Amino acid sequence: SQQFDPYPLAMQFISQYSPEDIVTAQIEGSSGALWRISPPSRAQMKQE
Amino acid sequence: SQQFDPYPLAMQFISQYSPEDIVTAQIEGSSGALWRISPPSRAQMKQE
Amino acid sequence: QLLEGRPDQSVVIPHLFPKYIRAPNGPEANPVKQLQPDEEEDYLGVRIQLRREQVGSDFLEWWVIELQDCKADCNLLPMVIFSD
Amino acid sequence: QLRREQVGSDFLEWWVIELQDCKADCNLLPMVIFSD
Repeated sequence: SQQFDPYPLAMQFISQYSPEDIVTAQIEGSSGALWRISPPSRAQMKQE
Repeated sequence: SQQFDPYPLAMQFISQYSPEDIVTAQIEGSSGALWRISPPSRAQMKQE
Repeated sequence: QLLEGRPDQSVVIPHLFPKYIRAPNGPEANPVKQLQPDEEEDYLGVRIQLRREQVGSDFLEWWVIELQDCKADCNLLPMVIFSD
Repeated sequence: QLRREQVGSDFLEWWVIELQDCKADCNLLPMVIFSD
């Protein structure tokens, strides 16, 4: 309600939600997942 | 029906099921799946 | 150049990541067209790195997501999910 | 348990599940799934 002052639609359509409707999802940017490869996928990504 | 003698609720609530309701799932303990890693996931599991 | 083997490049692909997203009961998830009126340029630029090692041609490789201002929270990416 | 090898720092790693009495069936884990 403080970061969205200069838009009236922002204030209205955030105020439509309850104190439980809006949830974060803190997404980690550090994947623990090996990016799978293959020399077709290797070379053709390099070719594209 | 023989392993659950000393509980009456066990006998009743197993006898509620038909001769087809209860199915096993023999789960292999030997995964063929490489546990994916990353030196953030490596180090921060070690740090935790 | 990431695939060439220069391991120190953070590609900033502009305007991918939203924050303010309706999660309606319908089968879509709509980003909020009011909180993001620029429906292609209120999305955030995404900083993208690789992650390479030795055996411990190529090797064991990974990828990184950051945004243009991931300084306080470098790894955590916030969401604002408007669920009905 | 884990499961490590050489190249054939770390290596190609895995994990193992057994129970405290996995002696007759070391790898198989039984389920008793009461489906309605």
